[PDB]
Amino acid sequence: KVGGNYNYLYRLFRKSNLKPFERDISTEIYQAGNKPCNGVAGFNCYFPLRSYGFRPTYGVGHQPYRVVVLSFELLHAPATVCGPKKSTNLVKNKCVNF
Amino acid sequence: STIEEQAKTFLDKFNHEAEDLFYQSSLASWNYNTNITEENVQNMNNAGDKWSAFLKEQSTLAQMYPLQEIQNLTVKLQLQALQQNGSSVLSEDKSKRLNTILNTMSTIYSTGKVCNPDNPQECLLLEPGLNEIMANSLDYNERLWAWESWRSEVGKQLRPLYEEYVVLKNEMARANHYEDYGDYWRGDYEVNGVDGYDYSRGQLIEDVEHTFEEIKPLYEHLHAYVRAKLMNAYPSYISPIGCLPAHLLGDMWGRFWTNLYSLTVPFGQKPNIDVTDAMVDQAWDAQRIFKEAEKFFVSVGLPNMTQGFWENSMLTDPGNVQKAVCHPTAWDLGKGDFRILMCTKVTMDDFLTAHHEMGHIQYDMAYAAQPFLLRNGANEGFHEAVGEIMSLSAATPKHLKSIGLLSPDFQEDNETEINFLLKQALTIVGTLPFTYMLEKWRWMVFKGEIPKDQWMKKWWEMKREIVGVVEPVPHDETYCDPASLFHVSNDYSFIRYYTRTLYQFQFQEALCQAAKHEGPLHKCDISNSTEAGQKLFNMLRLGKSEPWTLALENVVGAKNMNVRPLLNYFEPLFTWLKDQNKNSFVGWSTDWSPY
Amino acid sequence: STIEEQAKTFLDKFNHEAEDLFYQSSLASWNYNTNITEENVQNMNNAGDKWSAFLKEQSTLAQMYPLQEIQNLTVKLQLQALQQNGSSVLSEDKSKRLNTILNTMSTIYSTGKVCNPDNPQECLLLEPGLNEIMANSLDYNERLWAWESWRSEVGKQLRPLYEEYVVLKNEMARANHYEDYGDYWRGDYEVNGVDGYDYSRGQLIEDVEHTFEEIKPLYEHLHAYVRAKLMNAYPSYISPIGCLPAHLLGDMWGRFWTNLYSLTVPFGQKPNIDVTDAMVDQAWDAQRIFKEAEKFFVSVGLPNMTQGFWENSMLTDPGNVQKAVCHPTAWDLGKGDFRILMCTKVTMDDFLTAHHEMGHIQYDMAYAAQPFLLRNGANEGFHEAVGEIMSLSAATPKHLKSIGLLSPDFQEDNETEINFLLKQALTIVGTLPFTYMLEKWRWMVFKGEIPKDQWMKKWWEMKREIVGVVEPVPHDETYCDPASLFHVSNDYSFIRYYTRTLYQFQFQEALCQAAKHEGPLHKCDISNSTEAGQKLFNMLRLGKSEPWTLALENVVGAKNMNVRPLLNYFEPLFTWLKDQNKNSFVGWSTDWSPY
Ligand SMILES: *[C@@H]1O[C@H](CO)[C@@H](O)[C@H](O)[C@H]1NC(C)=O
Ligand SMILES: *[C@@H]1O[C@H](CO)[C@@H](O)[C@H](O)[C@H]1NC(C)=O
Ligand SMILES: *[C@@H]1O[C@H](CO)[C@@H](O)[C@H](O)[C@H]1NC(C)=O
Ligand SMILES: *[C@@H]1O[C@H](CO)[C@@H](O)[C@H](O)[C@H]1NC(C)=O
Ligand SMILES: *[C@@H]1O[C@H](CO)[C@@H](O)[C@H](O)[C@H]1NC(C)=O
Ligand SMILES: *[C@@H]1O[C@H](CO)[C@@H](O)[C@H](O)[C@H]1NC(C)=O
Ligand SMILES: [Cl-]
Ligand SMILES: [Cl-]
Ligand SMILES: [Zn+2]
Ligand SMILES: [Zn+2]
Repeated sequence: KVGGNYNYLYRLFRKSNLKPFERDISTEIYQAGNKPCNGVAGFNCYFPLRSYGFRPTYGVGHQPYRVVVLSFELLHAPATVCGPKKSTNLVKNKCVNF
Repeated sequence: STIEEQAKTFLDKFNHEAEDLFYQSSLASWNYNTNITEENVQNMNNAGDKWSAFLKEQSTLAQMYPLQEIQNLTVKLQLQALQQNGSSVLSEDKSKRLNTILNTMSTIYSTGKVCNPDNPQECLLLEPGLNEIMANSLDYNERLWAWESWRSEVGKQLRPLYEEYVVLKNEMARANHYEDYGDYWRGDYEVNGVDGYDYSRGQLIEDVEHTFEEIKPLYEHLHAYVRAKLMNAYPSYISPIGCLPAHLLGDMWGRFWTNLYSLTVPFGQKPNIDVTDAMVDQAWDAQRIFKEAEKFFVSVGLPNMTQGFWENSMLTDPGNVQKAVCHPTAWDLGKGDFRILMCTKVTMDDFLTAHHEMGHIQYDMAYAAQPFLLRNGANEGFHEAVGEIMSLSAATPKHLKSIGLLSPDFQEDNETEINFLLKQALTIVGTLPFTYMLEKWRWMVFKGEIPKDQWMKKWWEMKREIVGVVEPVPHDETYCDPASLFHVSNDYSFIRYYTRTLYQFQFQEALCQAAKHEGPLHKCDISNSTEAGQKLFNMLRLGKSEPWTLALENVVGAKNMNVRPLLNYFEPLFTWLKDQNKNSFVGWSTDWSPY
Repeated sequence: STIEEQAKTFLDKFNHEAEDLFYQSSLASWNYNTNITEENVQNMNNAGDKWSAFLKEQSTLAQMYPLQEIQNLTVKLQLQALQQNGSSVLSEDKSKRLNTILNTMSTIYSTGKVCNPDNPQECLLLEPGLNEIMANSLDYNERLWAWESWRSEVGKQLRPLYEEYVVLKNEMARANHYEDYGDYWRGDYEVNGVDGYDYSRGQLIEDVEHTFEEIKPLYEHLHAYVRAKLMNAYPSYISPIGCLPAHLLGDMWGRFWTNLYSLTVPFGQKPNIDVTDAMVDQAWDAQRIFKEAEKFFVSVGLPNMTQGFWENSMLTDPGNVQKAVCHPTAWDLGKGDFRILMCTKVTMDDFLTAHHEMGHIQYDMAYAAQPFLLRNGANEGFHEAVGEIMSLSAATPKHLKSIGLLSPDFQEDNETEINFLLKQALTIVGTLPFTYMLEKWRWMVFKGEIPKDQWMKKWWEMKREIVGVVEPVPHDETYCDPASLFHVSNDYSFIRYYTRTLYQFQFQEALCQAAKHEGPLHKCDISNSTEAGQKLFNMLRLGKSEPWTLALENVVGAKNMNVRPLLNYFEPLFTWLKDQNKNSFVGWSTDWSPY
């Protein structure tokens, strides 16, 4: 938006790296110094989440890009999901391959 | 966690918060310059103090780092540009007093109006009328009165304010572990923390003096040539072996000698190379100029502009319905947003200026992958140097005839080359002695080598020896000549115009070798040179993350500033001046005076 | 093979031979302390010279290594502790002369007996009788005579020996590439060979002086409070704005002010928190105390004791049939053998002391995987610091009521907290000025800043300014006050009692943050804190294999010594003292004297 779309947030500081396919929604104050700050915002007490503020006048590298990931895995299942197979007509009075 | 981990964490948050707020201030400033309305002024004011207060509160929190345990050169250079306290070291009374002096100097310089005894209601301000007389009027007594009356009304009023301006700036810099306020300006070129590429602040003074020793032989023959031609235009006032007056340089301050081309023209029978009439015949406009200019940059090996450039930037004035600044300025809002504000007309001057503004954008897009604290050039002269080598490469006769401006049935001659080199010398090398003496004089004022009762005496003494300009009338000590300049009264560094001039020829000489040039330096064209653009892009991409000494070696290959490429550019002009400056005594006598 | 391979081979044989011989000496010393018999004395003598001669012959062979080619920090630190020649650098005559002075000083100090003019056969030695008068007797003239007569008989006899003790120790340290003998004691905290964590010997003097600047405001209000309360107990002898006498501090030397609690008690109506009567009602013994203490250490995250601990160590005196030392001492025989010799009685003092001895064993078992030359703490103060934080964490009212000592129908009040903090201040922070002036005085004696004819003058001058204690009677230059102390005459470092005091609060403040404490520092308990024990165990495991600066960062997080946690502990007491020390002038005048 023209006024800035600050609805999308991202985590910038964390204690350690995330595992594959891990989701963490914790908003605890990141301890960057020596004391845990007792859960307040201050020097060496930074908030993990940061906003984007997308604007239409930004560059190509800064425009928002909706990214979707399609995770696929096979666990020796009956494979219930399957795409479309085929669709043909019905031949009559003639030997064909069905 | 060590102190280095806390510094990197502080910078990661600061870079995210700065780019968001700096874009809002740049966008608010863009709306003000593109449309002068009360709504846009308020948007610039509130966003101005918001960014000013943000930079102050973040700098205060950055002072909690000793900076001596950190060994990372990238983290150290960013904190040095952020932990700088500035004028906040002094007390509350000295802070408001210094800001008050800086405010009244700009108002007096802008709203300064000198009255004339010819008519009580015929007073004119600085920019309109006054500069027209100093440039086009040929009367001796007319431009002499206008030159002295301006400094008589502005210098006498700024002299009591300038005496307090020096003592306040000296005590502010000394509190920041410096020697004087003049050393604070020279601190930009300071390089420390990396062996093999260091550069002390005191070495800059020795560098300018050593390089100026070779500019004098080129300037002495240039000053003697202009003096010989002005004898016919201003007779019975110029001495054959004496200096030149200050009101005959073509400007109020004598910075540029562009106005002297109409009087000191070598060959006035043939006009200069102008493509103004060639553009109106082909139905060109502002859009065609930037398209032809973009084709030049992509031929050297630079990427194309972003999509928002041709859509958001206003390259044509819509008329008298949306007021905008007619001055060409490169706008880098950030986050991939690059705009250019310029009222581009159908004129050859706007064609060369278009490449100047477009060259600065190519520089800004190079270091776009750098942090905000390093999102700048190597120094205050590296930015303007890249923007001017593009205009000189585009002003060549071979480039003009290749794009369709010059007719193919036109071959350059020796007379056109001499007029081209001499015209450029009036604005490129002609301002070097003026810039040299102005900086060296102020450097001694802030340091204390010149007493308060000898400001005007040492100013004219250096003008006679370095530039070779004699004062027309005796001036009392109450006057103040340096305060008459815009860059001096508004607290602006003027040494950036000297280093950029020398760096301009260093880059031109470094690109002609890669382009396989076979002629003079002024005929070189960096067009269609992929190896020249790739070598230049490696330096522009670094920006401020690397010292200027290391960046200069990537293109030029020299670790120290060099003035030799400057002499090679005007080498054909030097041989032509020495052949003509043989009928009179070369040089000037400082003992002579017109009074 | 390089010199590094020969050093590692020498250490592998030395560590194997040392642990075998050191265990025999520790086992022979254990049998001597647990049973005083002529058979055990001989077993300690022959094993004593066996280990002494072994350490000497191995140190001589270690001198063949230049130590400059080796780059391994582990091998270098072990050789520095082994290649130290010591007193063997001097000649044969100076070696026996220095040992003779050290022997006669211990005999005179131990067998010192002062006669009294009241009766020719009523003389008493130092420990019995004399210390009882200086602690319990309230008569002014009685304790004044006992204070002066002791230094008159011991100081006058040790003064000729102390003058030769300094010159011999100075020439011995200077031969070892040091400045003076005072620098040799400060060499323990020296860290070299690793960038980012170095610590020079000269920085220790600046560290103690800088940290002492913040202890004075806390001590000035403490000294003024004790002075105001002693006016009613000793009238017509204490000045309202003057200093305090040396015979009214509760001890012969005034090191601890524990004997002043009975006179300077804030609220004497309510008794202090004592669990002596609570243990005899539940039929407790020495075995139950160590079992309850072991449950405390394992709750924080420390492993359980070995099987040989509860079987070989004697925690109860069998009576007057096998004489043993009643002093609690932690015995680390080596090779997984850890014993504690202490006559633990049914008393609250023995309960806190049990955690002190048990805390040292947990330290020794931590660095058990380290070589013999590194099988020690970080310095001379790191060992006692860990042993005292366990006693303070156990003396909290919350820990006493959780194990069953205090009844659940008892809530602490403000009056009990003030009496607890003030009683601890008489022994923890009350000895800091005495330790500060005693070390700084001797550091100037060995260096040479104090002449021989100004030892007693500079001693009392520093006592008046730093501690604020005025001399009762004028003392001639022939006296020797510092020699009256046990640690000074027996050549024992006394600075270890100052660094340990500051390190005690640094560890307590570092563990309260991990334990998620929500109150004052004196109410913290490290019990049931797994994260606090794991962080502390990472530092105790390193021991001496890592510098004390790096080890301090693992728990506290600071690279330099800090006194701020010391002030936060007595912060409620500081505000209480300032509220009460307002009826008189705070401070002391050094110009005043009772004579
Ligand atoms: C220095 O900082 C930069 C930017 O965070 C980082 O990429 C680089 O790895 C750092 N180098 C060192 C030696 O810490
Ligand atoms: C402009 O940008 C496009 C983007 O891919 C590029 O293909 C083109 O070469 C650039 N230059 C011109 C003159 O179109
Ligand atoms: C550069 O290449 C363009 C491409 O057509 C050409 O028109 C122009 O003449 C060339 N200029 C030079 C100096 O070779
Ligand atoms: C240093 O010595 C220690 C102890 O012998 C050994 O464990 C370590 O591997 C050595 N390191 C090097 C680099 O030689
Ligand atoms: C830990 O907490 C439990 C339950 O509150 C308590 O019984 C136990 O005594 C605590 N640990 C210590 C060492 O006091
Ligand atoms: C004593 O040590 C043994 C060793 O395995 C352990 O199992 C037990 O829990 C410990 N007990 C206490 C009270 O620490
Ligand atoms: Cl001037
Ligand atoms: Cl004493
Ligand atoms: Zn420019
Ligand atoms: Zn102990």
